[PDB]
Amino acid sequence: MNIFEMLRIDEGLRLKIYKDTEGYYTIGIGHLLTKSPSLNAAKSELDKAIGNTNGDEAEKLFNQDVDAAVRGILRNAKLKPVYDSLDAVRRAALINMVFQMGETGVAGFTNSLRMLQQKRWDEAAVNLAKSRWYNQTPNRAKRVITTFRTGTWDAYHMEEKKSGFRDRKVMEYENRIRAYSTPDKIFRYFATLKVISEPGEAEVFMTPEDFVRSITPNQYIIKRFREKFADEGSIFYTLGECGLISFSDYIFLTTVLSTPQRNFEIAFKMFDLNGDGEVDMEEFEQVQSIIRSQGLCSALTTYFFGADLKGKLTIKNFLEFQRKLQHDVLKLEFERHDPVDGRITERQFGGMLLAYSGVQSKKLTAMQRQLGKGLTFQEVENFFTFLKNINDVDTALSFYHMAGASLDKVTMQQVARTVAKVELSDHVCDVVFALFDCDGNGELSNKEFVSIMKQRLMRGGS
Amino acid sequence: SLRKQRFMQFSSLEHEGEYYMTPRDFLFSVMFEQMERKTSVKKLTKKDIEDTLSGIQTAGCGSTFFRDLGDKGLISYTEYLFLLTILTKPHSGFHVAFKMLDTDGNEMIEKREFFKLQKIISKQTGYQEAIVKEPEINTTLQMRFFGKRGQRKLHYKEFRRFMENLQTEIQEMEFLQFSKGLSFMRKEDFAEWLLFFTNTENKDIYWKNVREKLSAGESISLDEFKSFCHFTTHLEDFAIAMQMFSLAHRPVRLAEFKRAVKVATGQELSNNILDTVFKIFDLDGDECLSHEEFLGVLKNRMHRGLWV
Repeated sequence: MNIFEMLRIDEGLRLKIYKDTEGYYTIGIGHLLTKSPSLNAAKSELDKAIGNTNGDEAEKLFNQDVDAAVRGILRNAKLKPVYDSLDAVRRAALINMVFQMGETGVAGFTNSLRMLQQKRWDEAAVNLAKSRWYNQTPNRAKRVITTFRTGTWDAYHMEEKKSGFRDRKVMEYENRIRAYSTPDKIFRYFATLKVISEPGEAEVFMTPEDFVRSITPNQYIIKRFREKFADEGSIFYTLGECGLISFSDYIFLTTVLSTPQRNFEIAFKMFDLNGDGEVDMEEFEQVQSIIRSQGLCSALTTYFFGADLKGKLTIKNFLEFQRKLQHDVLKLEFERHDPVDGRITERQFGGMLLAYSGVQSKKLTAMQRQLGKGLTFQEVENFFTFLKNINDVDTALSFYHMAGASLDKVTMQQVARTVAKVELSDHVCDVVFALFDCDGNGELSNKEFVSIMKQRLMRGGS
Repeated sequence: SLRKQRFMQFSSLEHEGEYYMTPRDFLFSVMFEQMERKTSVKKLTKKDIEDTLSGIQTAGCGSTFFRDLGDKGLISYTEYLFLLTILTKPHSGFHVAFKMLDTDGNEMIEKREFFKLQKIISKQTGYQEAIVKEPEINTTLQMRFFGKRGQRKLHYKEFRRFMENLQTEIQEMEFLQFSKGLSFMRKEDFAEWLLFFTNTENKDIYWKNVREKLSAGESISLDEFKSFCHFTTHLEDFAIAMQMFSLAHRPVRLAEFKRAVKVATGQELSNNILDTVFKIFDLDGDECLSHEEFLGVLKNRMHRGLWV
């Protein structure tokens, strides 16, 4: 652990040329070639201090940069007094800030900087956390500010943790918890909260982030005696209880998450008094129990059926419950990744598609070949809106196959337009095709792709 | 493949070692598994082609298109398969298939993409006498769809109107075959229809109920009958609503059956059909219908004995 490893975690290490946040060209560990606009000057500039390849151990660049950063710190009348007074580690944090914005920007934190010189660690950390700097990159800033406040690398040891065999073993054990244990054993395993109303007693609760962890393949921390565990417009507040998920609600949500809506319509219209689709409190219980085969909490039951518990649920209203709940769960599952400016890695989106197909690393093995550019939430949710119609989409794909048309990107994008009434962005197709062609031609293994997508869609199996 | 045995069982013409069907053939092969007097194959004359053009211009374009043609017509083996699929699974999303060979996105196809359109829908005796191989003969469907010269185009609207009319023609035609010519099916005649392709292990109870337990009532009219047929096509939404009654450990009585129908098809059945279906398939007499068995007979009748 040192500045190299620190600044390798905050600024990722990139082998090929790119542009940092502002316009300028950059390669390496945050190493700016030149501010010119031409890529060609960058390559030719890059080679003037490397000697003609746009490529790993040629990380002397980070080493010369730090030396220039230290040096620029030291001829600077505002950065130098502070740096000289800091120990080996806090110096690394300040070099880190200089890396991120250069000495002129750093040197503009004149009170925090002045605090670090008077060794007021907690003050400078409270004050620094208040700034745009932190607002723009809050995770980097918290590590830097910890490293300022405590004098230790503890902020980074936690993230330095990438060994695959010990960690896989717990992935594998946990996957079996989800797939084979009872709901009571699953709920108790992943729930993190406890609520103590002495009137009555202690009951375990789940935060939304716990709940999505329950159901997505691939431990008590807090007690509650009006907190908010869920985003401003979140289906979970209908459950009451601050956005927490009780056990009864865990049963209910996992049922309605992975049932196709046609089945709920047919279920509603069957047990409905008049078969039009409007089901009362009691008739609702047999519906959701019947659906389970193929004790709802008092907050929800009033939300649907009114506080007298005598209202009725419209298949139209409930169907929007389901549609809304499916959204927020997809949101939560999207953010369980690395949402850098609201885009996850290409390699991780691939991990959403195969999260329910078990030992399918073999497919992803050849997927990292091609790869860059993140994928927005809207890109993803559109694919997951595409999967809603997968039985209709599998029909179309087989036809285009027998008629001899190839199953390349235009076909898939056309099929998603025609039968799924949604537009699949270009990039998510490249990701989807790199994973499932499996042979290198831009042609999908349609029968195989439809098999894994049938398990993603319903979080089930085969 | 039983369909090649059906085609060959009823085909009445040979041309170039390739066998053909006439609309009269095609009808008989849809409602019968074998006929008492086999047909006479004759070598395809040159009058027939002259006649295949005549019948197109004088034949009902409605739900009598095949009865009017009759022996004036031609249906290749590839066409026959295509027509059978329309009648045994009318819901193979022909729309999306029609829309993939869509030309210029106007939802219509040209004669060239015809052979493909039959091929993608209908696919997934007489080895070489029956195969996908391309033809040089102008068949009745091709003349009607895209014109004699082939220069017309086929809009999906016309093609949906053609599948519906084809279904309607078999229903109208089977009505009279099984009603013995009278204008009202008997409850007993409806049963003979329903159980024509049923050869499973419980046919002794079904048929015993027909004879003993179901011989008096208000007779079944054509539109009462068609409405049952149009129900049998929607049976999978029915099958689901039935399963949910089992998982509810609920016996399916009449009032339940009436409900499963309105959800599956949006329409309700005559009282005399409901009564017939129950009297046949209420094996125990507990006024509770054996839906799993009633559902098996429906599949026999929908599949028309070709294993569809």
